[PDB]
Amino acid sequence: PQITLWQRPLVTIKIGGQLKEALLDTGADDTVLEEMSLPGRWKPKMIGGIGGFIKVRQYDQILIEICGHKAIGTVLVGPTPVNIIGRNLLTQIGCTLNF
Amino acid sequence: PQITLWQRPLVTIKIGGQLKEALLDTGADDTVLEEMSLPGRWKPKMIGGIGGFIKVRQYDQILIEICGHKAIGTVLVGPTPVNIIGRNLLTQIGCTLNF
Ligand SMILES: N#Cc1cccc(S(=O)(=O)N2C[C@@H](O)[C@@H](Cc3ccccc3)N(Cc3ccc(O)cc3)C(=O)N2Cc2ccc(O)cc2)c1
Repeated sequence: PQITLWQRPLVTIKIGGQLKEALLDTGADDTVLEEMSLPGRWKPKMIGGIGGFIKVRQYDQILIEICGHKAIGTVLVGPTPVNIIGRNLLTQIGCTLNF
Repeated sequence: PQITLWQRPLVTIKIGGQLKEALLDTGADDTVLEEMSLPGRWKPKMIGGIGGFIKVRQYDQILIEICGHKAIGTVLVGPTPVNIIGRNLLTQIGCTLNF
């Protein structure tokens, strides 16, 4: 679909069989989700945000559906203002910026 | 032009007679740039996300040239680690998300 930016580019995503609202974020290198349960082991990772660096839990090869498009990749879990879909998953769903 | 997301979508903008590199961020409500001087009055604002919050100065009615497109909008100036072009100006250049 084509998404204009007058409002926040929020879409429905599905992970672990659960529907969630998330933000299509082109300025985010990685996908960062609010505290939730994910299977497997996780690795430690640092991501730099507007106010500084934080620790997050990295889960790799996670299945997630973004606005109807299925993807499989790295998902980071930590304190975040909103569920963020970063470039690693936007590329998987073929999302591009246009003007 | 169509911009893919394999890398951060970085463009050159022209503001206040200065050329800067910036990140087109659909996840940012506002345009926030590193410390710089801007004409006119300003009001203090607080913005947050990953890492927390930072205080910035809000300047309204500021002209900016993005990818050759002359847009007018609000610009926040503060200790951000990266120059960010937010939705308030992305809309003015007709930037959309597609997949
Ligand atoms: N909608 C929405 C929304 C609201 C509050 C916070 C948010 S948000 O927290 O994702 N957000 C917008 C993100 O695009 C992103 C912007 C960024 C800041 C510093 C360095 C790199 C990138 N970022 C950090 C980040 C980095 C990597 C990653 O993998 C995920 C996230 C960030 O700090 N934001 C604050 C920010 C708030 C308001 C602005 O005008 C500009 C920036 C989104």
